[PDB]
Amino acid sequence: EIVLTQSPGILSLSPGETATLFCKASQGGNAMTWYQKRRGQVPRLLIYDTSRRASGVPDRFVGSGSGTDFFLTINKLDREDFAVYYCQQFEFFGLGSELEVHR
Amino acid sequence: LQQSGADLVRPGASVTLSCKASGYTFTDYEMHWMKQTPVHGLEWIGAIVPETGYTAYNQKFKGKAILTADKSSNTVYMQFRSLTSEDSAVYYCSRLKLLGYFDVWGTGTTVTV
Amino acid sequence: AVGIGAVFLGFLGAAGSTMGAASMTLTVQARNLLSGTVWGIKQLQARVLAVERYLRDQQLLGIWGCSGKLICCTNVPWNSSWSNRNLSEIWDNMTWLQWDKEISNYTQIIYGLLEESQNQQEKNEQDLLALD
Amino acid sequence: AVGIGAVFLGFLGAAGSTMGAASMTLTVQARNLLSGTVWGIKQLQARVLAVERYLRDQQLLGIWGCSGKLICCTNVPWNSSWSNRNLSEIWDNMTWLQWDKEISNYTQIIYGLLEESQNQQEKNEQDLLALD
Amino acid sequence: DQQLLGIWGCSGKLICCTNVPWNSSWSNRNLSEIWDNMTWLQWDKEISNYTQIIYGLLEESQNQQEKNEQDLLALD
Amino acid sequence: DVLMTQTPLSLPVSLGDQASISCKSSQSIVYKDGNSYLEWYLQKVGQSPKLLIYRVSNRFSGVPDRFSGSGSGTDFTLKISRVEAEDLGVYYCFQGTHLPYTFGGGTKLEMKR
Amino acid sequence: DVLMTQTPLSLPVSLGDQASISCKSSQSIVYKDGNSYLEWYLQKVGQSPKLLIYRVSNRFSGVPDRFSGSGSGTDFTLKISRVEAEDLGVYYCFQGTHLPYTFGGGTKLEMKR
Amino acid sequence: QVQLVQSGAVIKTPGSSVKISCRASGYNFRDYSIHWVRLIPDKGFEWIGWIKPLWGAVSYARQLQGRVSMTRQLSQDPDDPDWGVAYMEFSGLTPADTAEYFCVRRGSCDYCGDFPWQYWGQGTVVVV
Amino acid sequence: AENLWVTVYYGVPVWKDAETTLFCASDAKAYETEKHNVWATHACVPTDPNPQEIHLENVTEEFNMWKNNMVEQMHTDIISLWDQSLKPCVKLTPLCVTLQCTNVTNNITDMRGELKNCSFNMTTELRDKKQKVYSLFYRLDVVQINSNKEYRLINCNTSACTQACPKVSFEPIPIHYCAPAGFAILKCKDKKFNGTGPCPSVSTVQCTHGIKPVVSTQLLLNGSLAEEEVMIRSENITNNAKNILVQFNTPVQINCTRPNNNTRKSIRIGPGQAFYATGDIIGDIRQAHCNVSKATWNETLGKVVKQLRKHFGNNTIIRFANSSGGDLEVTTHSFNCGGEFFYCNTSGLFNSTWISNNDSITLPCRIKQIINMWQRIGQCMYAPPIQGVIRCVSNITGLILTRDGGSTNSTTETFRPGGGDMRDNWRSELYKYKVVKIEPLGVAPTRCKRRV
Ligand SMILES: *[C@@H]1O[C@H](CO)[C@@H](O[C@@H]2O[C@H](CO)[C@@H](O[C@@H]3O[C@H](CO[C@H]4O[C@H](CO)[C@@H](O)[C@H](O[C@H]5O[C@H](CO)[C@@H](O)[C@H](O)[C@@H]5O[C@H]5O[C@H](CO)[C@@H](O)[C@H](O)[C@@H]5O)[C@@H]4O)[C@@H](O)[C@H](O[C@H]4O[C@H](CO)[C@@H](O)[C@H](O)[C@@H]4O[C@H]4O[C@H](CO)[C@@H](O)[C@H](O)[C@@H]4O)[C@@H]3O)[C@H](O)[C@H]2NC(C)=O)[C@H](O)[C@H]1NC(C)=O
Ligand SMILES: *[C@@H]1O[C@H](CO)[C@@H](O[C@@H]2O[C@H](CO)[C@@H](O[C@@H]3O[C@H](CO[C@H]4O[C@H](CO)[C@@H](O)[C@H](O)[C@@H]4O)[C@@H](O)[C@H](O[C@H]4O[C@H](CO)[C@@H](O)[C@H](O)[C@@H]4O[C@H]4O[C@H](CO)[C@@H](O)[C@H](O)[C@@H]4O)[C@@H]3O)[C@H](O)[C@H]2NC(C)=O)[C@H](O)[C@H]1NC(C)=O
Ligand SMILES: *[C@@H]1O[C@H](CO)[C@@H](O[C@@H]2O[C@H](CO)[C@@H](O[C@@H]3O[C@H](CO[C@H]4O[C@H](CO)[C@@H](O)[C@H](O)[C@@H]4O)[C@@H](O)[C@H](O[C@H]4O[C@H](CO)[C@@H](O)[C@H](O)[C@@H]4O)[C@@H]3O)[C@H](O)[C@H]2NC(C)=O)[C@H](O)[C@H]1NC(C)=O
Ligand SMILES: *[C@@H]1O[C@H](CO)[C@@H](O[C@@H]2O[C@H](CO)[C@@H](O[C@@H]3O[C@H](CO)[C@@H](O)[C@H](O[C@H]4O[C@H](CO)[C@@H](O)[C@H](O)[C@@H]4O)[C@@H]3O)[C@H](O)[C@H]2NC(C)=O)[C@H](O)[C@H]1NC(C)=O
Ligand SMILES: *[C@@H]1O[C@H](CO)[C@@H](O[C@@H]2O[C@H](CO)[C@@H](O[C@@H]3O[C@H](CO)[C@@H](O)[C@H](O)[C@@H]3O)[C@H](O)[C@H]2NC(C)=O)[C@H](O)[C@H]1NC(C)=O
Ligand SMILES: *[C@@H]1O[C@H](CO)[C@@H](O[C@@H]2O[C@H](CO)[C@@H](O[C@@H]3O[C@H](CO)[C@@H](O)[C@H](O)[C@@H]3O)[C@H](O)[C@H]2NC(C)=O)[C@H](O)[C@H]1NC(C)=O
Ligand SMILES: *[C@@H]1O[C@H](CO)[C@@H](O[C@@H]2O[C@H](CO)[C@@H](O[C@@H]3O[C@H](CO)[C@@H](O)[C@H](O)[C@@H]3O)[C@H](O)[C@H]2NC(C)=O)[C@H](O)[C@H]1NC(C)=O
Ligand SMILES: *[C@@H]1O[C@H](CO)[C@@H](O[C@@H]2O[C@H](CO)[C@@H](O[C@@H]3O[C@H](CO)[C@@H](O)[C@H](O)[C@@H]3O)[C@H](O)[C@H]2NC(C)=O)[C@H](O)[C@H]1NC(C)=O
Ligand SMILES: *[C@@H]1O[C@H](CO)[C@@H](O[C@@H]2O[C@H](CO)[C@@H](O[C@@H]3O[C@H](CO)[C@@H](O)[C@H](O)[C@@H]3O)[C@H](O)[C@H]2NC(C)=O)[C@H](O)[C@H]1NC(C)=O
Ligand SMILES: *[C@@H]1O[C@H](CO)[C@@H](O[C@@H]2O[C@H](CO)[C@@H](O[C@@H]3O[C@H](CO)[C@@H](O)[C@H](O)[C@@H]3O)[C@H](O)[C@H]2NC(C)=O)[C@H](O)[C@H]1NC(C)=O
Ligand SMILES: *[C@@H]1O[C@H](CO)[C@@H](O[C@@H]2O[C@H](CO)[C@@H](O)[C@H](O)[C@H]2NC(C)=O)[C@H](O)[C@H]1NC(C)=O
Ligand SMILES: *[C@@H]1O[C@H](CO)[C@@H](O[C@@H]2O[C@H](CO)[C@@H](O)[C@H](O)[C@H]2NC(C)=O)[C@H](O)[C@H]1NC(C)=O
Ligand SMILES: *[C@@H]1O[C@H](CO)[C@@H](O[C@@H]2O[C@H](CO)[C@@H](O)[C@H](O)[C@H]2NC(C)=O)[C@H](O)[C@H]1NC(C)=O
Ligand SMILES: *[C@@H]1O[C@H](CO)[C@@H](O)[C@H](O)[C@H]1NC(C)=O
Ligand SMILES: *[C@@H]1O[C@H](CO)[C@@H](O)[C@H](O)[C@H]1NC(C)=O
Ligand SMILES: *[C@@H]1O[C@H](CO)[C@@H](O)[C@H](O)[C@H]1NC(C)=O
Repeated sequence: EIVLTQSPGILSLSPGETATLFCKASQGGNAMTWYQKRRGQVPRLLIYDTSRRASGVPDRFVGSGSGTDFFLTINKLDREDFAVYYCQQFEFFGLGSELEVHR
Repeated sequence: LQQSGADLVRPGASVTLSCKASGYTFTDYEMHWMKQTPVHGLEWIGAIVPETGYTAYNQKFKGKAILTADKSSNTVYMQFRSLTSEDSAVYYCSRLKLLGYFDVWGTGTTVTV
Repeated sequence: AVGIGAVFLGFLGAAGSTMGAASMTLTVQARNLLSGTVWGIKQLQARVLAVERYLRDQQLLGIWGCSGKLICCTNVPWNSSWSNRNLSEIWDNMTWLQWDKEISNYTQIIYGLLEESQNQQEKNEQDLLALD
Repeated sequence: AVGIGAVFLGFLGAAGSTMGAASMTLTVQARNLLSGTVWGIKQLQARVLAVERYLRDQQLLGIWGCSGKLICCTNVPWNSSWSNRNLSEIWDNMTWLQWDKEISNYTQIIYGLLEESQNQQEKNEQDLLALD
Repeated sequence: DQQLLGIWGCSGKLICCTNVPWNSSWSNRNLSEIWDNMTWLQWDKEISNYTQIIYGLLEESQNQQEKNEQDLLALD
Repeated sequence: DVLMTQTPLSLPVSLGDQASISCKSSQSIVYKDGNSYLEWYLQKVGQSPKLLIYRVSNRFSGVPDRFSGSGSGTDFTLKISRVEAEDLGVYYCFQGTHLPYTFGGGTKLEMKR
Repeated sequence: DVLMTQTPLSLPVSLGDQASISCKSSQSIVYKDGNSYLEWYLQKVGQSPKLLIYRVSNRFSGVPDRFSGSGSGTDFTLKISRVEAEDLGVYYCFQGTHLPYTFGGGTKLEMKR
Repeated sequence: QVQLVQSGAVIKTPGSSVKISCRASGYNFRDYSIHWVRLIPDKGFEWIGWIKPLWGAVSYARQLQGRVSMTRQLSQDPDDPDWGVAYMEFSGLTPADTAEYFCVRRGSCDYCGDFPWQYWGQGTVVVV
Repeated sequence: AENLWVTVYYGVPVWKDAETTLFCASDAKAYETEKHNVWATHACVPTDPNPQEIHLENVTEEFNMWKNNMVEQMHTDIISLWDQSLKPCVKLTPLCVTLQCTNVTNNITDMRGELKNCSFNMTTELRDKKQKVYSLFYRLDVVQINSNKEYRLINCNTSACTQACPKVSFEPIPIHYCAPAGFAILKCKDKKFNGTGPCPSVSTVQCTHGIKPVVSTQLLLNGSLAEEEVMIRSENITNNAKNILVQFNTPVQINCTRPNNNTRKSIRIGPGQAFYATGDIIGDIRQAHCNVSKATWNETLGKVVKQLRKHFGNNTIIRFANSSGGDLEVTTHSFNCGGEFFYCNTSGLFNSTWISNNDSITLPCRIKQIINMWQRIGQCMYAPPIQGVIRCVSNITGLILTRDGGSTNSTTETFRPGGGDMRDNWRSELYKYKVVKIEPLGVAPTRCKRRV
């Protein structure tokens, strides 16, 4: 099977800064899909095929990476963008990176 | 119809074997090459059109077999690369006409590896 | 046996051979480019598309200096930043598929230069015969 | 801004300009002349009508002395009763629309004279190369 | 027919001249009787076997003429 | 690739009987000419291989009329009218249209005792 | 004719706020290039008018980065990030595709007291 | 647009079987696959199975075989050829299956694969 | 001569990728048995009797069968032509009527239906009169709408359906694809060609090989087989939604039949319209089946298990299961046989397990008379019954598989049959081809001038 390790588990930031979340796989040579899930709502597609944004997604969500290292960078954070982020490759999902307010 | 002789070849050695054409002109006739294996029988290797200067090969033998020809002296050279012990066969020069049959044939230059 | 030379006089046989050897058998690609109730409409539309493509290429070749010539010569010089490779390697080593993907950015510039060259050649010819 | 010169290199932009200035941008009308289940039949019929018209004009131009030339020169002289106007006013003043409606009666005479000229030029060329 | 005429030496010419000679076994008749007596229908059925040979010779002639012209302008 | 097989592989046939060997073509062998370019090969041992007949019907000059061949595009065969001692050797079927040129296996006609 | 209007007509904006003026196009402004040829003009009083930015995105050299423009073919607008005293003047919207070239009305940014 | 309406929340007993109806509307339902996925609280996501509604060829996860069945219902009237219904019947319920069940559809792009999930369902809450 | 003057060249061999329509070319041998017997005996050009491929040399073209456009044109053309071969036939609107059905005369055991003897009113040549008439329908074509019972046909709820004229045969004839002018068709020839990537030995050709169009779901029949060894093909093997095509080396043989000796009976629905009904079952009631050789099938599964262990690791437990479920003709094995559509249960082949180190299998078959292939809105057809016992023999060229897996790292890899899209059956025969567009006007430097 495919095991996806997703880190950092909890990322505490303030708005305006840049977030970086990296997903490690077991096999290489495939794509990576990045989902946004706010609290108490429906999940949302952000990134498919490791670098392409979904429809209705602003350009501040950038994703890249290759092989095993898969990077998701969110520069210029918003008050709304604080949520949970998942990496899904095929049917094997990640566990979740929570994005928290720092004070 | 003039050829080379038999050889004693190490594995991993590049050897060029010639049969030079005499009498008949290079602008008319086109050579080929052959293998006489005791298991696969006869196999085709390649060809030369010496006017144009480049033809194709059998797809097993590309890379190893390179065919050059000197049209002035009319000397037709093979070249093999990284030979194995499997190439103990008899190699036949041959001559073709356009939409034509095999006119002449060589005796054979065995490569005993 | 048919013979391997019948490959080179065949259609598109020189596609892997060098650029200096495809010019002899260059007319076969020129010749086999043209000749070759809903199904009737599909086949009719494909055939008129093929002859429109051939006629577009003949018109684009005729407004240069060679209306009915397979090989041609012009009067515009090569900017060295186009391909910066000497004569012997682009006529004895390379194939046309590799050559097409090395000058693929610069082609419209070349066509504009050829159009300017034929235009100034026509006005110079008119000025030369005007005095007689 | 695009620029007003892009009018003249545009399609049919020189239609109001003078006859001495339309000859430079004369190739755009030549180029945009060709390329550009009942609806399929209508569009197919219109497209083959356009290419038949282009091929008729190329054949009528090829039986004269200029098969692939936009500008040409011939060997028949102008009868003075055709237009009786000197050179400077028909190449710096007039437009082509006005010129077409001043010689509209005499055009078939001109085409017959050109056909006779090319016929006698062909037989003179055959007589010149016959002696060698 | 225009493409087959253009790959010879006459792209836009009704009358033409070439550079290949007549093998005498083709028609073996002199000039005056094949330009003052015969009709074209009779001429077409007297050389109907030899036509592809003529077209191949014309193609070879134009090919060697093109390479000779390229060799002539190459030295300048 | 258009490799062929040879049915049978060895026929010891007495001096004066009819021998018939077939070669079966995977793909059809038809050129723009229309004639199926297949050749029939004989090779006496320790020599250069000869040519038995041409396409199906024409015959190599310098060969007697004890050989005949038949076929209809897909599967081909021979008929030898009379057997000699020179008819000992290895036979092959050869293709001439598609690249690489394929061969048959090779048959060895023998004696009966 | 493809005349335009300018909404609003005069905005006294304090030194350090965002000003935004729109011009609305009757016909679409699209060239064969694809880029909408519209220019933004500023004219300080008693001078020659400058150029603020190019098409929507490119910028005239010799102009600071306190100017930005947006639009999607039909209706266009600006955003000025910070206000100076030189930003006093008359602004225009200009077209570059169809003849005759049309203009906007002209806006005069003023001071607040 | 593309809409994926589900059925409401449901309360079931251990040992029972639940049926969830994912109604899809806005595209040609006879073309694109439907997937089913479930959010277990404090355990993550888990895939369930896919269904191709042209015929109804389905596949399921390995650790859910013998427990889950999926069917579909096409639309047969030519005046509304677009809408369609997917059905998931999940049997053998335990208290471990207290979760939130989603139906999803593929990305609509010709470059995207099969598992990038653009459109989502509203969310069926299942409490055992 | 440091200056180089640019020269144009018209007729240079160089191509770029494009997509266009392709016209089909059926062989003229089918014209010898004329008069609309199979489709495209009139709507299709005859072939060149001299096909001539031209083997290129030192050339590399990237092939990709999954993003191919020619298979999509074939899937459109077969549907459009298949609809164009039903418009002259009789529409079966008036037969959609209330049926009164009973069991067929048989020692009924109380565990199977499978035949129904249905009497109903039907119009005649004249419009006024009517006639009581009986027929035999299968159980998959009647539905109990709610004494003897009272049924109706299943297509009556949505759409009346044209029956197929028995002058029109269903059997495939080989369809060639000749490229039009200006374009060309390449062909891979590499025996180890995976399906995606460079084929280093290509060959242009003016018209493709013989493609016989079969229609089958679980395992494709009469499909050009590979030469060196059994091969598998995919797009991403670690993806689940994509099928895993498999092409064999040795054709395993299948024999299928229908033992019931029918009797075709003509009923005149209307003037000029005749309806063909199953009249009587003389002989005996015996269920339709299929047979394959058990030894060759075990050997052929041994070959495909030997091939599948490369992509998954040498220590795995490959096992085969039956279909997961769904509609009828994606779980069962669908095909046609003499003009009558079978549906054959294939659980008897797909149960095994495979660890790292004479007889014949029977399998039952069910028959529908109405069919709805390609799943349109309101078009089915009524395949008429055929006189007498029929049987047909076919080589099995390959099969279509499907992997599954959610989680929990087990060493097994269960494979199940697929089906679904009809295009996969075409992607096993257009894999080696690609269409290209000639761009014959290239430009290059050499030393020359033009003389003024
Ligand atoms: C995978 O590929 C395989 C290989 O092709 C497929 O198997 C084939 O399936 C076909 C079904 O579509 C099937 O065709 C049917 O065959 C029936 C059997 O009769 C034929 O065979 C016998 C014995 O083989 C033969 O003797 C007959 O005629 C021969 O002689 C005549 C001379 O007059 C020839 O004209 C004829 O072509 C044939 O020639 C034989 O000899 C020559 C040498 O001289 C050889 O060169 C030939 O190759 C051949 O061996 C029969 O031809 C037959 O009953 C069927 O015909 C009925 O149906 C068709 C419609 O499909 C219709 O056009 C016919 O006219 C006829 O209908 C009429 O009769 C019916 C009964 O009375 C009646 O109900 C109708 O209303 C009509 O009145 C049809 O021809 C074919 O046999 C098999 N192949 C084999 C080897 O068995 C397989 O199907 C493929 N897989 C899939 C999934 O499709
Ligand atoms: C599907 O379902 C339909 C009904 O929905 C069914 O059709 C009916 O089949 C039965 C047979 O199972 C038919 O009943 C027989 O009909 C024949 C023919 O009738 C003609 O002759 C009578 C003579 O008076 C005329 O009046 C009439 O108008 C017809 O012209 C009769 O001959 C049969 O009688 C024999 O069987 C009786 C059974 O009890 C005997 O008692 C009687 O003595 C007769 O036997 C004699 O004749 C036999 C035949 O020669 C012979 O074998 C005996 O030894 C003896 O000499 C019987 O009435 C009925 O008519 C059919 N109905 C219709 C409308 O056609 C299908 O058969 C059924 N199919 C399947 C596959 O299930
Ligand atoms: C059908 O068959 C074709 C082959 O004809 C397959 O296509 C290729 O398959 C190979 C392996 O099967 C793939 O190769 C892998 O590529 C990785 C990416 O590196 C390449 O690309 C970069 C640029 O992106 C180049 O700079 C680089 O030099 C490579 O060219 C490699 O990282 C992989 O390395 C593997 O081996 C090393 C050591 O051997 C290990 O350390 C690695 O972890 C890894 O295992 C490998 O070389 C190649 O990408 C495929 N190409 C394409 C176009 O698909 C198909 O996959 C196959 N398809 C099916 C369905 O069967
Ligand atoms: C026509 O079809 C009928 C269908 O009912 C058929 O009747 C059955 O025939 C069989 C065999 O002739 C009878 O015998 C059965 O089969 C074996 C014989 O050893 C036994 O094991 C069976 O016992 C089981 O079934 C019994 C009844 O269900 C149970 O009581 C018992 O405990 C076992 O479970 C059984 O004896 C069978 O009895 C009849 N059925 C009836 C209802 O009589 C008939 O033979 C067919 N005739 C023709 C001519 O085809
Ligand atoms: C024809 O002209 C275009 C325009 O310049 C050429 O495209 C350029 O190609 C180079 C590669 O040789 C690109 O560089 C690459 O950029 C990416 C960007 O992230 C970088 O990651 C790579 O490492 C590499 O440096 C360049 O960006 C690209 N230009 C543009 C504007 O995108 C093209 O190569 C020319 N054709 C030929 C045959 O040379
Ligand atoms: C091309 O040639 C024709 C043929 O001559 C020219 O037509 C002629 O045009 C003149 C006008 O310039 C006509 O004269 C007019 O006649 C009417 C008759 O009632 C009279 O009322 C007017 O006052 C005027 O005099 C003349 O009749 C006419 N010829 C014929 C036969 O009808 C034509 O003008 C020429 N084209 C050009 C551009 O000159
Ligand atoms: C073009 O070339 C062909 C090929 O040679 C010519 O055909 C040949 O024509 C002659 C007639 O002039 C044939 O001779 C006749 O043969 C029959 C055979 O029985 C005989 O009975 C007659 O008495 C006469 O001798 C000759 O056979 C024929 N060649 C072949 C191979 O059939 C053709 O005539 C040439 N065209 C012209 C216009 O000359
Ligand atoms: C794949 O194989 C499995 C078993 O190996 C098949 O499952 C079997 O499905 C049938 C019905 O589809 C079950 O039959 C039973 O019939 C009686 C009488 O109608 C009814 O009372 C039962 O409720 C049940 O329906 C059978 O028990 C079942 N077997 C098992 C072990 O669950 C499956 O159908 C096969 N797939 C295909 C496509 O054939
Ligand atoms: C799939 O293949 C397996 C074989 O691995 C099939 O299992 C076989 O099932 C039959 C009965 O369904 C067994 O026959 C009898 O089983 C009893 C036990 O109840 C036994 O005591 C008898 O002596 C008799 O053999 C058969 O033994 C069994 N195979 C093995 C190796 O044990 C299975 O039925 C197949 N699936 C389908 C749907 O056919
Ligand atoms: C399915 O594929 C098999 C290949 O395993 C085909 O079997 C072979 O087919 C060829 C030609 O179709 C048969 O050759 C025949 O040889 C006899 C010898 O006298 C000759 O009379 C025939 O004209 C033909 O050349 C070959 O015998 C046959 N092999 C076997 C074992 O039967 C098979 O035809 C394919 N189709 C079907 C429907 O099975
Ligand atoms: C026709 O076949 C059906 C199906 O077998 C019969 O209907 C029932 O069959 C079950 C056995 O599965 C019996 O237990 C019932 O008693 C049958 N119902 C009745 C009303 O008999 C049916 O009997 C058969 N015959 C007819 C004339 O319909
Ligand atoms: C068309 O008729 C069929 C046959 O009755 C209907 O299918 C049945 O529908 C009922 C209730 O919707 C289900 O309980 C049955 O299981 C269905 N049977 C089958 C075989 O599908 C169908 O609903 C009808 N459709 C329309 C649009 O009227
Ligand atoms: C499928 O049917 C064919 C034809 O009946 C079978 O082929 C014959 O099989 C018998 C033995 O059953 C042999 O004696 C014949 O020599 C075979 N003839 C041919 C031409 O092959 C075939 O065996 C059947 N296949 C299976 C798996 O039963
Ligand atoms: C110039 O041409 C010669 C062959 O004539 C070649 O050896 C050399 O590499 C070329 N120079 C360059 C810079 O390519
Ligand atoms: C002749 O040409 C001159 C200009 O070169 C012009 O002024 C004059 O009017 C012309 N004569 C006539 C009769 O038109
Ligand atoms: C040669 O030409 C003359 C006429 O110039 C003619 O009389 C004579 O017959 C010709 N000779 C032959 C052999 O035809």
